[PDB]
Amino acid sequence: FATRVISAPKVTKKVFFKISINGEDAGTIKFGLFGDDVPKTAENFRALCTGEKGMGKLGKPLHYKGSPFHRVIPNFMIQGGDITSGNGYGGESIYGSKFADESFKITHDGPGLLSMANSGPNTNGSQFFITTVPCPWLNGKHVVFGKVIEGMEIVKKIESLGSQSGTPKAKIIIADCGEI
Repeated sequence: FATRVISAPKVTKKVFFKISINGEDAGTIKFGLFGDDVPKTAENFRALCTGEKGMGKLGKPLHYKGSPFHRVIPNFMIQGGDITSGNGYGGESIYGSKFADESFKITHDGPGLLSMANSGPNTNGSQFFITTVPCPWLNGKHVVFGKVIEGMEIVKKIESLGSQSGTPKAKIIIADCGEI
């Protein structure tokens, strides 16, 4: 017996980041994941939040805890999730290697969307970005899989610490993370 009329992917799992900036607590971002529509991508992100898969194949934890927001661009997006080298050139999915683009059905229509960073077709790992504006030119190239449901103010604060090139002007860390 259906009862809702939703104009968006349904949120099926909720996760969070606790953010530190230059070593100080900056608040919590909460995310809703679109697990009915992109389950493999949603499940990857969820498991990296909890750390429950333990160690990956590259000698590093399959866990977002401690990873930085390494590229931060005002009026575009903020990007993080390098859990291997922790500097923006690495990352690892829970599936053992990069994984395929699951679906491009969900587009970059607005700010606050969670989407996979990549290095071309079918190269999803752990790195992600959060949009701060509509990014339609990224449609068909990046898999959207969730959205900010609380703490968009924190995303905007992070965004304000970036630069046009993306080099951050502060050290922004996922100090803790998990599933709600």
